[PDB]
Amino acid sequence: LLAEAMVDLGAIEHNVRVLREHAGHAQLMAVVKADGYGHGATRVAQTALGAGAAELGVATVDEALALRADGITAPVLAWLHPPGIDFGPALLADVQVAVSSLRQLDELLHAVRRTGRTATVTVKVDTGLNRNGVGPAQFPAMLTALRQAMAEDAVRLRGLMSHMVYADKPDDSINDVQAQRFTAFLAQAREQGVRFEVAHLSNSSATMARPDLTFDLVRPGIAVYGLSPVPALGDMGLVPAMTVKCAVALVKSIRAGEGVSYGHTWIAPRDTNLALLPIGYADGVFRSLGGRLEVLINGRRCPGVGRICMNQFMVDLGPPLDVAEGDEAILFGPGIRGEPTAQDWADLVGTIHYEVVTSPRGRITRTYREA
Amino acid sequence: LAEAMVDLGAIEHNVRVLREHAGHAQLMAVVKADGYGHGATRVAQTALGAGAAELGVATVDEALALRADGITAPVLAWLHPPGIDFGPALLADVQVAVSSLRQLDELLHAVRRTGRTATVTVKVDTGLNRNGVGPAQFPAMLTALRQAMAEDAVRLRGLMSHMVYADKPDDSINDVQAQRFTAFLAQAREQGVRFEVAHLSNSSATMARPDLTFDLVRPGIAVYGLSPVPALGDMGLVPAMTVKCAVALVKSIRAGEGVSYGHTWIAPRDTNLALLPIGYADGVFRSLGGRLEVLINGRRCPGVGRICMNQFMVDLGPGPLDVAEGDEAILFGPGIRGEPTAQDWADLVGTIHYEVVTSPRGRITRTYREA
Ligand SMILES: Cc1ncc(COP(=O)(O)O)c(/C=[NH+]/[C@@H]2CONC2=O)c1O
Ligand SMILES: Cc1ncc(COP(=O)(O)O)c(C[NH2+]c2conc2O)c1O
Ligand SMILES: [Ca+2]
Ligand SMILES: [Cl-]
Ligand SMILES: [Cl-]
Repeated sequence: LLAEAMVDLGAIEHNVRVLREHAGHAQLMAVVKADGYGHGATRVAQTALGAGAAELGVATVDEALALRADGITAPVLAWLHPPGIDFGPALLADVQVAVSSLRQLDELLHAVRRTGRTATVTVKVDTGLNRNGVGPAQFPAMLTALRQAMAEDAVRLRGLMSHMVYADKPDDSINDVQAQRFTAFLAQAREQGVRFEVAHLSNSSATMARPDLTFDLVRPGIAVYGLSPVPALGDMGLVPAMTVKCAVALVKSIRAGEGVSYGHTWIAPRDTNLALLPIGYADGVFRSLGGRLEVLINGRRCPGVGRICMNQFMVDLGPPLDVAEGDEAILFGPGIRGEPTAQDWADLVGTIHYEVVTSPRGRITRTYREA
Repeated sequence: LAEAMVDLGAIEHNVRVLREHAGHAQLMAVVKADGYGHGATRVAQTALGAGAAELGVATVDEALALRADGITAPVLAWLHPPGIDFGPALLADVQVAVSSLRQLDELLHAVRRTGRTATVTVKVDTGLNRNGVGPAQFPAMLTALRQAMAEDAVRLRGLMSHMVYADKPDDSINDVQAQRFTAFLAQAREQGVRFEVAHLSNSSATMARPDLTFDLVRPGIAVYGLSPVPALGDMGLVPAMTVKCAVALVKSIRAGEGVSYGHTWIAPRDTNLALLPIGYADGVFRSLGGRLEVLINGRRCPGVGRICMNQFMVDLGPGPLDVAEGDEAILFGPGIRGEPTAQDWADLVGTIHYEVVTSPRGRITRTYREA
């Protein structure tokens, strides 16, 4: 293969088991939206469920229907629904639906009537993120409509959910504030005669660093893939599951003073050897990594030199060579063999590892190492 | 949810513009990287129908996909990993550009196994120093090619090279590369080796340095309507890709309320927001957060707060609400309606429109407007 994103499913399993320890008695909902954060929703889902995950979480019904079509029968919740969505197929596929407005519930209820299928409903309430979540003023009317729907067996009231404002800052008081708001929302449900089976607020960071804020379920995403939910604390006993690597497509000598890639942005101070790596920014190698990233080849860090092109870039191998055409170069991974990490790319680019692992594509073929 | 709508009428227009600038020269439309994100097969079909004579791609794999999709026009591939079996290319009538003596031997080995004449182009280094045959090795290559031609093992179709900095067309390096390219043609003429065609020109050279046009031009970026010399304006081209999405939610917020992760934006005034259900896993670069604008019903609306994995918020302002759920937000396009361009994104995060248009993916479904 020209290049591959190898997902280690034994790393996934290990990370799920680590997360279950932090979750204690709370059930684990593994978040596999965005094609398993670029790792493959179905294969990751299967591994996580086998490692103790109780439920799966995705953004869209389409993501849940994809898992169902691959044979997944475990519970799946979807919480982002565009205007015009037909909830019918979700109901027929035993997909759980989180509603974030009265309009969305009314749309779900029309789908229940059309399909004859009771909806397993979760309500997504806003505790601070201010995105798609029922606002505090609208929550009582939401409870009222849910109770009436429940009283006619049109819905099963499964969940109350919300999402944390900080994905990596557990010490910030907004975490405590959101957990208090969530508790007051649960008290509002009580005064309106409504009980949810379960309530959940916690992402990877809250699960691992704020276990005092854990409700009935936890919803880890980033930590399942092994990426630290609080990078300032280290790897947190997790193992990043994705290793991006590619073959050395060409070894080229150059003389001191010669330029490389478009605009000749880098000149050779000494006679040396370069390796052409046949992936580039169309494959998810951020162009802004040019002249900053390093790759690991046969145990040594080799710096990128010159601009990253659409499907290739060059690294400096130095001046006799221990690298051959066809040898493997590691761009990032868990860091076990001394290679860069997804967090290293995030630091160089000014982003987060979430964006790094959803980047590889095109020439970078996704592959799996079994547990 | 969202789409990258490719206007094939724009493609047709751009190909016509490029043929006008190419004058007598035929056009090889460059459709690598799945048509720079616009769809290699659909763009190739359209470009051929507007008078492109040939197609260019990086890999044989890319060429074989075009062939599998029913493309019968000539296709040239110019980036091959070491140890490739050129058999499949030869059987599928894929032209092969060789960039080293070793690669030519790989090709002639495949000619011997298959019994099919190779239609060969020689890719020569005139200063890019990426791949390409150097002047030191070119005389030996000509001697070998003359011997393969004699036995009909190769048809000597093309000589090619690639410009280092043609988007700075006044730079002398362009003249220098063309003179080196001429020296290669001269070296072949004096050694009694004749190529059917020679081509040096990318989009920039084609549009801005017609004095450097040989027998063919090889435009990629301009076929997609993206300016090959941004500083000169649109150069009479029309960007073919419009990235747009449905407004998923409209909501009011109060002054002092934070939005999105980390509350990195605090509302300075009561205002209305729109939730746009695409994010960095869909190619909306996270670094655009708080910098980009979208167009909704003729008005520019700034992004506010962090861009999330699959959604971000825009500020509709406190004026009369003129946006509804279900309305269309344009992220970038040609600019005909006042929307931002791909170049605008490139300016904002410090890249080039090439990378912008190879980014949209995920929830951003590729769609086509017929000519
Ligand atoms: C409702 C809900 N519950 C749990 C998770 C999982 O959160 P993480 O454990 O931090 O991966 C997410 C994911 N949110 C993505 C991550 O990137 N930006 C986002 O908007 C989520 O929307
Ligand atoms: C041999 C050859 N010939 C023509 C074109 C067309 O280049 P353009 O007209 O600028 O789109 C390209 C593509 N040059 C690149 C731009 O970004 N990454 C690249 O590798 C090419 O490699
Ligand atoms: Ca409308
Ligand atoms: Cl390439
Ligand atoms: Cl989302």
